[PDB]
Amino acid sequence: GSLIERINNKGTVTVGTEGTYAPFTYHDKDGKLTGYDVEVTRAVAEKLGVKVEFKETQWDSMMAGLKAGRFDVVANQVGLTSPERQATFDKSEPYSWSGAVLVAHNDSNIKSIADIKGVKTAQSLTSNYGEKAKAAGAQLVPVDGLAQSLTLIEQKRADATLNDELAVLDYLKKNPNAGVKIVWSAPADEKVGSGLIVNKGNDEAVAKFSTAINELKADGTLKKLGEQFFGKDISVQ
Repeated sequence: GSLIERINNKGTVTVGTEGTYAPFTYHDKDGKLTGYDVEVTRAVAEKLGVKVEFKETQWDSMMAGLKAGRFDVVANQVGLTSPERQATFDKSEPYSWSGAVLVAHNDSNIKSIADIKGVKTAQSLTSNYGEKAKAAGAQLVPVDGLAQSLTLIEQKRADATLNDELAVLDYLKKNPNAGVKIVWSAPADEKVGSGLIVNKGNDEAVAKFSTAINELKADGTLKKLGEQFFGKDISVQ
């Protein structure tokens, strides 16, 4: 039947997801499809009493796939920030929130984006966080990426780096040796929220997904899933 009918009649919902992007949607070492985004969707499905089937495809196919009706829903860290994409898709209540954070040495007293004006700040010169550092008046120290940026902070050849909350938390959880720490996080209004994406004209279906999401937010489940994949609740804006 239609999506809302299948949701209401304990039917089957199809979800597009990449399966090649840890810790969001990936194959664990036994082969199981898991990750933050897959596990949220499994718990949402369980709230609505619906069965879920994941359809694994790469990003560019995922979206055309959704629009073309190859699945009902897409789950893949999609914030849908572009006004142009908002005219073609609807997004549920977000089940996770990410934004810029500031990382410095364990010995550091930096606190804000103001504290790095003129400071040595490790970034890739052509990355979106490079532009942010340079805009904030930082002295850029060139690296290729996150691991190299923290190596430099460890060696004291840079004092700070700007990057994404969830990339950083994922790195610090796998590398607890770090010796570095988040000293600032963008406030709520600077954060981007990821949600289940569906085609236009499914308002009743989205409301249900949102409602299930909020249910999972309040009964503790999203907090359990954030702690498992990131060491933190990532469900709060």
